[PDB]
Amino acid sequence: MKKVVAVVKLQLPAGKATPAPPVGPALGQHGANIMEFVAAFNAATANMGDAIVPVEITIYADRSFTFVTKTPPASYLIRITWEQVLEIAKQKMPDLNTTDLEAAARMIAGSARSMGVE
Amino acid sequence: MWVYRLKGTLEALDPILPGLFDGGARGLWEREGEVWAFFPAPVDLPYEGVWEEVLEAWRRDLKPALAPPFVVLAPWHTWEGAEIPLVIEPGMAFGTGHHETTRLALKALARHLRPGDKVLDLGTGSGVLAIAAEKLGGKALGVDIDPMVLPQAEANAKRNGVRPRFLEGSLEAALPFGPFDLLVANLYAELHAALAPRYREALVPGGRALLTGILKDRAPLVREAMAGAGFRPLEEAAEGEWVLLAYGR
Ligand SMILES: Nc1ncnc2c1ncn2[C@@H]1O[C@H](C[C@@H](N)CC[C@H](N)C(=O)O)[C@@H](O)[C@H]1O
Repeated sequence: MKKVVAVVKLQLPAGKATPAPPVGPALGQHGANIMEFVAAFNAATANMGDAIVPVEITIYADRSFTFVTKTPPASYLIRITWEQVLEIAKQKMPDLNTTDLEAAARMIAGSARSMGVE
Repeated sequence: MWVYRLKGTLEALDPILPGLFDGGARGLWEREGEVWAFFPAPVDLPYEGVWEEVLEAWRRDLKPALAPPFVVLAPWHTWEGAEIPLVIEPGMAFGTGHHETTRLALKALARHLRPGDKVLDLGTGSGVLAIAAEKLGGKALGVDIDPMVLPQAEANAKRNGVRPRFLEGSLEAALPFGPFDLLVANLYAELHAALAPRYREALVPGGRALLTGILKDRAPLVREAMAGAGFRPLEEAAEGEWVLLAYGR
């Protein structure tokens, strides 16, 4: 610590981030190293292929940063309802706020219905 | 650059998000109370929002980057020191010479490359490593799957008075020009792991591989794949988050 000055929430394609917006202005307004983030994000999400990656960039007062990539979103993982949530419910553990390993599938399958997926 | 604005948070607009990337968005950004989608061209979307028609601080504050025995210079720089100058026009193509991975590979080339060595630079981008290899008396081939970086690589070469071969493609395309004494590859851990057996096929017996673009925590994957491919560990180097792993076959 290391005072936090910003927490930037973005959603970027895996391994194909660029210094172009939103990354440019989103990190640039706080003086964070854009090229450093671009290189690091791309390597961290490299194997994921075409998956849409939500990312949280924490920017500090010394202009340095750290970031956390996400699960990612259910709306991507949905795209015909089969035994989808036998592993998706275990995927949404570090994304959903509910403090239970089991109580998640009872909400993902319902949210899948309106898309509309049968 | 265009921007499509939508009221609400990213989680709140979750179900309609894949449709924004179906349109051709390049990135989402949660702001004060909105979500900012960014498009190269504006296309009609039934989500109801607002369209708006709306790097140089880095480029003009750009200083020479030391990577002994090299100094990486922009075309508008000079240098008075004894370092070998590497003139690279900064662009969108990776290989500006400033990143940790590039600098690790430059230094590793100095430690490993023999004059007359046939060198493959896999994923050449700007051409920086192939150019450096030539500066060290190496006989370099730089290959890239992106044909757009190749004119930039050739232009950079002429800025340095060296002539590596540049080629579109990957390991396959390089095969008829090999086998090689040295492979240098600034890629990423998972690709190194998948390519390890073909790395061995690319090199002469006794040849070596210099692998970087590897996040510290992803290094075990490369170590495992390279040992599995029959490589012997030579040395490791690190800077910040990143590592370079050297191997001999
Ligand atoms: N499988 C592949 N075969 C050949 N080139 C690739 C492959 N995957 C990615 N690349 C290219 O490798 C480059 C990776 C760059 N980060 C490396 C640039 C430069 N060699 C440096 O060390 O700074 C990109 O220009 C990609 O287009």
